[PDB]
Amino acid sequence: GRVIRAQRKSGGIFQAHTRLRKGAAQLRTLDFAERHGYIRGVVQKIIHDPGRGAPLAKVAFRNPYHYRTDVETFVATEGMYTGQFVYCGKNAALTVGNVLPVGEMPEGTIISNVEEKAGDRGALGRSSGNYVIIVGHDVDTGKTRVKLPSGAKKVVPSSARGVVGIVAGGGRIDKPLLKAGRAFHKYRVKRNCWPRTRGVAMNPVDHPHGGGNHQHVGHSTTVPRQSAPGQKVGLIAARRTGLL
Amino acid sequence: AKKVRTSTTFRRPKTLQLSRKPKYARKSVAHAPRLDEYKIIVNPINSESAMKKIEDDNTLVFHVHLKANKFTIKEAVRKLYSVEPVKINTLIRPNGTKKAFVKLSADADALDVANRIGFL
Amino acid sequence: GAYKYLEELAKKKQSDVNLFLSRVRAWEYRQMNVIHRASRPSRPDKARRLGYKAKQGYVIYRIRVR
Amino acid sequence: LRPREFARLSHNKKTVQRAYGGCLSANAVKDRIVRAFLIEEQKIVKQKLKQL
Amino acid sequence: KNPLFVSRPRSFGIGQDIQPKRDLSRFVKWPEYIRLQRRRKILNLRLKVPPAIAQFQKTLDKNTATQVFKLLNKYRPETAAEKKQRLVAEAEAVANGKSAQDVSKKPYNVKYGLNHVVALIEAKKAKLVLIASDVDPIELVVFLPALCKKMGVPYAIVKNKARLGTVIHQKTAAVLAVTEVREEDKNELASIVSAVDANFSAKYDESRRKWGGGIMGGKTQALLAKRAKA
RNA sequence: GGACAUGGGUUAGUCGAUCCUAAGAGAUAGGGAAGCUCCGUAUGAAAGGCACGAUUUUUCGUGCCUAUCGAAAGGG
RNA sequence: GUGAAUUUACUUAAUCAAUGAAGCGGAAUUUCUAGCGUUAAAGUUUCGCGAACUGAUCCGCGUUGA
Repeated sequence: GRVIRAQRKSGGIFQAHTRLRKGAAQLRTLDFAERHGYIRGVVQKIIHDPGRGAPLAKVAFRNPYHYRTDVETFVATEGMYTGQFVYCGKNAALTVGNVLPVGEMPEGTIISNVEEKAGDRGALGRSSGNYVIIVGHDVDTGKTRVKLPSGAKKVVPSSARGVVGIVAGGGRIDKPLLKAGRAFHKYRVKRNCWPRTRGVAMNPVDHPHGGGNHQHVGHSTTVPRQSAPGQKVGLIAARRTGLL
Repeated sequence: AKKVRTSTTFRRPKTLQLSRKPKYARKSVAHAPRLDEYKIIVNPINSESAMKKIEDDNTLVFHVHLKANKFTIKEAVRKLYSVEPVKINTLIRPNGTKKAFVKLSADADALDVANRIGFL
Repeated sequence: GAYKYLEELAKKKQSDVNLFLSRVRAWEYRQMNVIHRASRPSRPDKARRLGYKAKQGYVIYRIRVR
Repeated sequence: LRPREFARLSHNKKTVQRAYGGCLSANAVKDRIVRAFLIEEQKIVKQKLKQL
Repeated sequence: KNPLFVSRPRSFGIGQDIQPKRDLSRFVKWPEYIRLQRRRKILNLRLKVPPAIAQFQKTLDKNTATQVFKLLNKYRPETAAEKKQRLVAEAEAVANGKSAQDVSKKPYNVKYGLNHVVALIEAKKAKLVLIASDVDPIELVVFLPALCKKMGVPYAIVKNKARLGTVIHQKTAAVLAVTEVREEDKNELASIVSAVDANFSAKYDESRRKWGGGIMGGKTQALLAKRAKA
């Protein structure tokens, strides 16, 4: 009889904490220089992004049209160091950290911060230690088959760009937290998503799983995809269930 | 002759902005100066602390208008009593009226000036 | 007068002429604002028979309603 | 000094009599000078090699 | 030939010296009204224009245009100042008690006004009809070529509404009509009738029954041309 | 007697407010809504400047590039 | 909606992605280094940081990409 916690996550106190963020990690806007040649930038500083498991890299490029310096915020790949030169463009070399179109890189290249579509400045393989694999190319259709960190196969335009290398900060999930306090601090810079009360520990007015003399569901916890927002709890549209 | 654009932006052109030339003045008669010296200075203060400031600090204490500032009080005192102040301090009393301490110069005697005003 | 021809032509708004004019006008009216001042009536005889005179003091606005 | 407090100093007290004085350290300026000259020498050599 | 000058050339390749100031007129973020003008022009080119609307795309030739306008400038209507003067002169004539009805002569001038011209065509009094090519609500003139054809009135679609306006001392004229001329201009008129009918009315006709528009471009027709030749 | 009555009493270039921005509020452009009003904050806006010239057909040419409010514990 | 022989294609209507709506379509024809790159100049033709023309091709012009 009450709006449930899942429904209330539409904003307000559930917004992202964004004071200390060091900028939105994006590739260079796809320009003429990066479409037809390459542009060289300098890695100024590797910085910690609060709420992000991977470091960011401040890279300074030259504006090809004006006497000014454009500083771009990248997702740092492993091996990036301050003072390194990073080349972005079609004619860039195949070196770690360089941003090249996926169509110009051979099959099996390890890439990260890959663009879903040409010009959206990076969508895939952005988290720490994650990467995308170039499965193959289809030159006739101008497409590139890639392997995503979830194992899915995806087709992207051959002009979509990707940073060569693996996102830095890998192995970040291996270490156990050991602490509610450390989970508190990790999520304190991300959003209000912690701690989490179980639905079975609630009352019927608060949740489908609430109520009863014993903490149980009473119905199957695998729910359809057509169900209502107040009904989408538990395992939504589960094809398989249970531990294999 | 096709005009060359070197900005990729179109910015609104600057057009002549004529100044106002009304066919009639909206007010027939201009108002008189709403705050003149007779409205700026309301009354002097003759309380015992006011007398003490007069006889030692060479300072005259006046009940003044709320809208009067330090500059207008100095001009009002200069024009109403022909003595130029060297310093002015103001405070809003708890009864809502403004009170001004007017320190006169060594050239002027606050006792004498208080005598000419008549409240001494 | 031509207003008689305008009236009987407006009756035929499933003709190729009116269908083409409907397409181009609907496109350009969407590109303008929801309420925008019309310089002149697009149906001068329809406005004329509804009470519009072509002299100072008469105004035409175009508005699209969902 | 505090930022506004710098405005009361004369020019020489806020600067060092050297290129980029008051902006870069001595070693930073020296690295700028050497790196500029060496890379200009490099591009001259590459221009000589590629012009033929 | 002072040796101090030296060349100092600039290279504007990718990653080289800053690009020079170029014409960027084809990339400007134009105002909304300018985009409306140009995309409306593009839309009329792309779409399939019906025959009754596309017939206004076939206009009078330049040599025929200048000669017909030469005829029209001889029969411009009298200006407001001339009308006032004539009324003043005739009023003095009445005050002096002379023949006011015979002191003046029948006016010879071009006829204008959409309702007036349409009525003249229906009454068979019009000898020549000139239609503005770009009457913004096209329904105002779209029926005129068909009306003139039924009534046997020679008609032409001339360039631009403003030229017809300046003939009749206005900003705009949707259509002009010549109904009577002077004997010295009978031959020039008849030549204009013959040229207009031959090139525009006796010709086309099969064209005014055909569909206009449908022109693709500018790079898609190059795309199709490349695909066809390959 | 912090009660009752009568008077008196708070003086700033330097202490704060004012200035700045924070989370956040909130116009404008626009779009919704029968409407009260809602959303929106550089967005699908023509969103403003600065400099040179024997004065140029004594009818101006040639160049170059974001409100506001919100801290008497923050900044100053 | 427009075509070409259910089969293919096109884009101007609508949808999505990017930006400071910079180099789109045709034709003619910058990688050993954490440095600096602006406030054109040589060339040509008139008459000193006065000009012009190119330097810095032309054309189309649909801001690009899906």
